[PDB]
Amino acid sequence: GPEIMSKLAGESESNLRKAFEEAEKNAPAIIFIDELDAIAPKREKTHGEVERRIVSQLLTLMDGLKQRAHVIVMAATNRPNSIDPALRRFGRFDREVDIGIPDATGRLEILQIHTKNMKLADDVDLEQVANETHGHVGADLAALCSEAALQAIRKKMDLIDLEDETIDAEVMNSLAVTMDDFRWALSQSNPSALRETVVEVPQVTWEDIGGLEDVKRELQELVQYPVEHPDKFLKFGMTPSKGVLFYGPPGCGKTLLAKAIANECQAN
Amino acid sequence: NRPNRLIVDEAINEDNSVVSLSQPKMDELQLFRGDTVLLKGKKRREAVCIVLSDDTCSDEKIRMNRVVRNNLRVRLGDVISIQPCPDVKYGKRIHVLPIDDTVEGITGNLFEVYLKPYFLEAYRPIRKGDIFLVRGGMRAVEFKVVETDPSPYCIVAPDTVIHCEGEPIKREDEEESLNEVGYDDIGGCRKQLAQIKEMVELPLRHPALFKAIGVKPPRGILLYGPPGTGKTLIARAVANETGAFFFLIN
Repeated sequence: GPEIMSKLAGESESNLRKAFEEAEKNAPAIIFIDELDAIAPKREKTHGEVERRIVSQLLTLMDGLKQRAHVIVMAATNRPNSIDPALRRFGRFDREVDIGIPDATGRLEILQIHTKNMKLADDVDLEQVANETHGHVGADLAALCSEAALQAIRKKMDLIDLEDETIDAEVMNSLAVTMDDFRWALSQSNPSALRETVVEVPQVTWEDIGGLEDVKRELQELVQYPVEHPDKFLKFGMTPSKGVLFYGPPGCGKTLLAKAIANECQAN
Repeated sequence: NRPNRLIVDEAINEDNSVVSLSQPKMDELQLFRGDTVLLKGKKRREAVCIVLSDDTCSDEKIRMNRVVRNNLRVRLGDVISIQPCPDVKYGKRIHVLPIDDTVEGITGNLFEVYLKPYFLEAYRPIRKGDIFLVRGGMRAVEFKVVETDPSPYCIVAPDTVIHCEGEPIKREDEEESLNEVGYDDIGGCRKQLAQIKEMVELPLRHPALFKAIGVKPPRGILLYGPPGTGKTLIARAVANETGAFFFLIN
């Protein structure tokens, strides 16, 4: 992104032209634009003539895709409303994929990938750590493992101190990371990652709610049936309910019920 | 003015070998329930089809798709002379050849895939020079009638041997691509096309009239609606259907 806006006015459009030109010749190819929001925020931040001309150059290049030439343009941004709506036109960036923060299962999956090279101890429970990372992205989990690795390092060869350009392998293979090292990393101020609206699958079943079998079967008729038996609703012709209201005294598991029913359907 | 000269209108039946007429008109022209008719138009050309009864058609109009439309080299509004031709007999052997720019990607037995199911007991009256279109296999392939044994015109029977020499032909000048846009390639815009057409019909089809008459035609037309409805598609369709030039400004 900023690589293009760093080039002087004129050389900017040249690089964009050369980009598509070089990738089209090497077909099949994938053209990936990084910080697209820094290029085309044509709303209130489109203040000036230079900016608008740069955006249009890309727009022409997007339309300039002859289709028979097989290149696909991908891009990334912080939020949908950052990009210029002219790029949202069905014919350029027509397909959109929302990739929000990972959930509990997501963070667990990530941690194993970032710890695939390091020797994890027996007491280390990655599933536990993934559950208590309330609002963590992929990169923040990396820094979590890294700062915890440094904790495990400042206790081993640190006392020995081997000032060399090449560390011995036997020393590194014997090194291990404990659960307390992950505790220390979480205890610091570095897990302070951005917190958004969490969309996940509830890890709470019906067993956390005593009794109330009547509302269980009631809820299943409202959500389980129109997804597991959509043919039956079309058979009888009725239309599924769009919502339910829970009423009663506080602390009776209204929130727990709403989560539990989502758990039964395995939905978000 | 001869009650046998009619005006080509939009088609309801998208079949390649059909010409729709009104009920009382066929009684005046002495036409039967399947009589092979002969159409003549501009650039001195002929075409053969089958006349049917259309309740939605008017007396002074005749419905036909873009295939017959392009074969006569005419546009919506031109004059054509229809006449009964009962001397048309069955065909014997027919040599036809496809166009190069419509087979790019597919190969093999074109006869069994396109030709055979297309003429399968349809009794389609083709003529030497006609260009018909067969759709299938998730695409469209154009064929041009090169030579027929009962020259010039004959009917394709399901017993008629259909020869395919397998030799791609060049594209002529006045041969408009059937893959392009037309009024039959856009939908949902009923009243939209209705307003649009009658606004740009006269000034485009007869510029001489407006340069002679003291009537002002609309110069600029704006198209509303959300993206994806096919704004550009509509505009190019009018130009391709009226023969007028088209220049786009992105």
